[PDB]
Amino acid sequence: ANVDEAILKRVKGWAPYVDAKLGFRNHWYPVMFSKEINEGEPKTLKLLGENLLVNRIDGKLYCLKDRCLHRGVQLSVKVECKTKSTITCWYHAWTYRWEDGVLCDILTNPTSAQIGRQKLKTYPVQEAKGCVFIYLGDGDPPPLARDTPPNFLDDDMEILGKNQIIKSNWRLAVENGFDPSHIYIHKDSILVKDNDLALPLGFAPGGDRKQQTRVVDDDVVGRKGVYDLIGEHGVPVFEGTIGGEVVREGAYGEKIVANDISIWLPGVLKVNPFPNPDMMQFEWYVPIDENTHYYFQTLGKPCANDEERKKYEQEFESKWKPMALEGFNNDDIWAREAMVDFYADDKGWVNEILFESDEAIVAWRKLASEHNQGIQTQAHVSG
Amino acid sequence: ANVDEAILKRVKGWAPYVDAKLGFRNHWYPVMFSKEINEGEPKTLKLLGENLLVNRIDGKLYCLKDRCLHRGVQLSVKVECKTKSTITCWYHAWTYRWEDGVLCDILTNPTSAQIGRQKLKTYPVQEAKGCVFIYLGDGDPPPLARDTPPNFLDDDMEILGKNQIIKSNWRLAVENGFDPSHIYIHKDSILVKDNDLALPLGFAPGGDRKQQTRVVDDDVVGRKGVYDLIGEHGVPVFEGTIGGEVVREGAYGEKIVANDISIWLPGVLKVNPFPNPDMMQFEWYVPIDENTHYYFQTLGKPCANDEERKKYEQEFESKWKPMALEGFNNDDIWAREAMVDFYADDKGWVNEILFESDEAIVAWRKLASEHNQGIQTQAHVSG
Amino acid sequence: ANVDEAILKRVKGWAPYVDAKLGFRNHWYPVMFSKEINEGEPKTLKLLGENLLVNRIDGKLYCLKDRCLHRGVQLSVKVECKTKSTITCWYHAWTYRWEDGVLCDILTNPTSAQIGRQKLKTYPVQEAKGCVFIYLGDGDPPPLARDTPPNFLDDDMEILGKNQIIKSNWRLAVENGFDPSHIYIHKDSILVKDNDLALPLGFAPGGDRKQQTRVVDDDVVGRKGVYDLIGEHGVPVFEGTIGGEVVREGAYGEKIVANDISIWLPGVLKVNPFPNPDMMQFEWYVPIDENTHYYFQTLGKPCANDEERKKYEQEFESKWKPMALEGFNNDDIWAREAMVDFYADDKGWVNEILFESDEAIVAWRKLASEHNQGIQTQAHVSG
Ligand SMILES: Nc1ccccc1-c1cccc(O)c1O
Ligand SMILES: Nc1ccccc1-c1cccc(O)c1O
Ligand SMILES: OO[C@]12CC=CC=C1c1ccccc1N2
Ligand code: FES
Ligand code: FES
Ligand code: FES
Ligand SMILES: [Fe+3]
Ligand SMILES: [Fe+3]
Ligand SMILES: [Mg+2]
Repeated sequence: ANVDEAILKRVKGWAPYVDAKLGFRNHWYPVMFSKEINEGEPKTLKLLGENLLVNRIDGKLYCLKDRCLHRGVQLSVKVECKTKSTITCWYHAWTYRWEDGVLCDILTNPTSAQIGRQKLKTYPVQEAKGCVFIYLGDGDPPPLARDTPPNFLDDDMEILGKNQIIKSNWRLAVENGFDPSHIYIHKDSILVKDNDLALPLGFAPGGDRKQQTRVVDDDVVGRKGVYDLIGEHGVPVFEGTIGGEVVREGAYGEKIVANDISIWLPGVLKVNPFPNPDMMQFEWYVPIDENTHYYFQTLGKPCANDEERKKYEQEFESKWKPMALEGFNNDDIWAREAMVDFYADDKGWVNEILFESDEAIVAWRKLASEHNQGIQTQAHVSG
Repeated sequence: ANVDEAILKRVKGWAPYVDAKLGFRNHWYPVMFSKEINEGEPKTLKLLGENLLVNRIDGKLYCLKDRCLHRGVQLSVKVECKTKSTITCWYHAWTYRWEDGVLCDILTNPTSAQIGRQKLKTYPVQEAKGCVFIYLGDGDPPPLARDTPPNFLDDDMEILGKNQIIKSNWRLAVENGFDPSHIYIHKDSILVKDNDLALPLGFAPGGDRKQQTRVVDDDVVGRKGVYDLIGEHGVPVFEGTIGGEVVREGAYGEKIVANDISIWLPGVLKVNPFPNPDMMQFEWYVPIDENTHYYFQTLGKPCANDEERKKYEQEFESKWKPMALEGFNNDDIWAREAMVDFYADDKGWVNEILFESDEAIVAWRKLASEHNQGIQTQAHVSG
Repeated sequence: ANVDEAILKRVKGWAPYVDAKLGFRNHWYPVMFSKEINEGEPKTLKLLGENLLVNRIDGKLYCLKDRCLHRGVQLSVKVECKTKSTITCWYHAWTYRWEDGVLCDILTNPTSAQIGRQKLKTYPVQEAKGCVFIYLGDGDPPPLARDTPPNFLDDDMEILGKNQIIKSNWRLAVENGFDPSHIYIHKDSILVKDNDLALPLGFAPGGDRKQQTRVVDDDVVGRKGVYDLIGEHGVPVFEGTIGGEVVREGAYGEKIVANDISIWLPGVLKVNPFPNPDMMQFEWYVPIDENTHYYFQTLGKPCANDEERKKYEQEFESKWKPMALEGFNNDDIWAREAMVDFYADDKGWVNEILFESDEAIVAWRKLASEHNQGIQTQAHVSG
């Protein structure tokens, strides 16, 4: 639907994924943090190419499509919430219910036959771990848990994060994240030196192709992901060589991190432990449009008591956010951006030359092609 | 010619109008005020996607296409008017007559076989009511009166206004203008308060459909337009309700305005009376390109003599311009801009959901579709 | 390939030239000066649409395509030259030899089957007269002399130059350069006045179409060019008329310049003498992309010894660069830019109306169409 049929034919083994330029419909996605949206103060945003309005009403979140049924203007241009339960289009005063999208009133024509007989599209919203998730799909939504990595929703897991808009397609973000050899870019990181991480330059793989990854299609709440097991049989590269001469060494720190690395639909990486042995990193690459994503970073630490919680809050702000979420991950941002040109025309998917450590990436592409819950197209974006 | 055939065959009610992205060829359009162009001071502008040069020579206006026949440069990059009767291309000095566009000389080669054997496109130009009209069309022009709203050319009707370039397709401007229910956007206008206007929110129509409008396809000078009769038999709305509760009230002033609204080919709106009961508004939405229009506003007031004309002028500069043409219509500007996205891919025309107040707009689309004097295409712009 | 057949079929005689939007493959092009590329300090540039990296290693220049075979990033985003012989991609550390482009190492997996089995595209590079030439082509290069104008490579010819990026297609630049009537744009030039150059407004051509130019294909190094001979038997215009009336005069002067004007593949103009009787100007219009070129300007002066070289350089910096290469040729830059719109949709090639002195340009279009060594296409750029 999205990509020239010529290219799609050439990537048969994961063509649904190459097509999913705008992301995967019928999944939950994080778009902002709970505390960024107050009572009665609506926010606009674009998710999988659709402009959305989110409002907090009696503590509860609601999401309407930010496009009037009449002449297709964004309501956010001028928000007129004249009652608690409604929003009034600034243009001809079509008035919709936040709860169900129902065109309940037209102030400029009380007697109109459209009234009660049209519905602005709505999307479920759920708040969890101080994160706002929207189900960008059709019908009654599945549990949040299906579209979140293992442990994100654990009772004791405290979640702190950061969100920004990055100018690359979401998939370039995903693949960079789940790429075992890309850790080469992080070799001069501030986190690596100052927090004494053990970090190889990469891995010389071992075993058959089936031992590189473990596909998880078999989760009890219905998660779909791929674990990267290149470390299992692989030999870490700590002395990098050219013509058999050593020209670069990995970092020989004492702290062991990134034991498990996994990628889950709809596109969320989990690295454990990271950036410290007492934490995990959960990060989403959410489609905004074909060129843009929210980089939705979260750090998780199990906490029992408030003093634990408040201590973590403080470590997050003084160490982890600036030294890890920025320090470390800023290189991931540049790397994503640097792939834009080669994949901009959709030709990159066929002219790329992969090598052994990309097995993980390929397993993700296959996984994503088979278990996605729909492909967002221009038809979803338009009408 | 301009819009995907797939889109056109799904707007069979008014397909030529949806195709008329660059506007309609073979009509007169206003592009500036007489006073804005002095003797021997050529001005460049773009009309229906064509770059034009206008000049005033011995008080009379002339118009040439601003594109040399030779290497297609705009003459206006460096205007060389070396005799009153001619313009000389800065590049290789092909020299053309203003009056007929004939290539009469070439300074770089006076023996060229091209001399007297080529002609640069000219367009008729005529001034009326201190407005400059160009006949962007072919062959002999009709009277100007055909393409102007009734009373605009009355001998006592004094015209003053303002012109600006607005980034929306000309049709978005037109429909907004002739939209009985968009009046809602003006409810907190300073004009409405300080000039004490009887402006409602909107209307509940009365009776037949054919009855909401009056099509004028039968005007003696060949005018073609639609009058809005929504509230000849239709009840106007002053108290806007949601779930029975009044949430908004219209305008409570003593002056009755906008008793007759009409839209005329090629795209000019008459609002009578407005913004005061002794005035009319005549405003054009002139296609510059696919994305842009001149918003050529005028106010007309009958004046007996130049004394009453001075008073009107004072009242215009001091009151009506800042309060009406800016204050009031500034809202019309950002409303047009708000429809751009939805209509940009030509998909807005199939995906819009209209209601009863838009009976007027649909009649216009059909009027325009039947009675236009031609569709401007890229073929006219280029070749 | 690059241009629609609807157009190419209407320019028989020079359709390959019209197709050569990105320029001609399998020629040498100047891109920068020797002084600008230092030992161990690579630079990126785009030539014929392709991003390239140039390095100086043991004084010798090398050129690699600036696009990793792996995920198609530019290496130049973050240059890692870890030995004198190699460059290492910053992303996953694929390591390429400069000399032959072979993938000789990968620091992230030194056991990859990819090693020794892949080759990054290289191009030959060669320096002459302080200028850096890249052979943007396949296989083994011809001598550089084929792609330089005559006398440029002469033992005694001191070359001093200037280079900048200009926003027009390269062909618009060439055509303006070699256009015998374009001199009209130089009539108010400070160089013409202050150096008292004899400069007609143009030439009334002298007799036979077949003899306004001389094609050269027999040259000892296989150079391919056209000489403009309009001035051989042409009558100069010093008194330009409109309706018999003298409206502009040419520039009388002692100094006879530009009696020898030639254009050469791949796109280099020689004007001799210029801007003084004992100098000449060689200038290239080097395609960067469809919209953009390097305007690579040089002045040549036979210098017998160092006193001559040093006083030439004094003259260049104080006089010839600001008055000639900047003052005079600034008008050529605007002339090129003014033709962009007409040729941008490829329709200018069919809609242009030529006159007698354009014979020179047509001779060049046919020469170029006959003797170029390949058309650069999008598939050379991408894959
Ligand atoms: N993928 C990783 C492998 C080893 C160590 C750290 C990471 C990692 C963690 C968070 C974000 C990233 O982009 C990473 O590469
Ligand atoms: N082509 C020329 C003809 C007469 C005088 C000067 C020139 C000339 C020399 C160098 C660069 C240019 O653009 C010129 O027009
Ligand atoms: O949008 O504004 C106009 C156009 C310009 C001035 C005043 C207008 C007006 C008044 C009453 C009904 C519809 C209307 N359209
Ligand atoms: S555009 Fe929202 S009511 Fe008309
Ligand atoms: S472009 Fe106008 S005379 Fe050549
Ligand atoms: S993109 Fe260069 S080594 Fe991977
Ligand atoms: Fe990373
Ligand atoms: Fe020139
Ligand atoms: Mg002189």
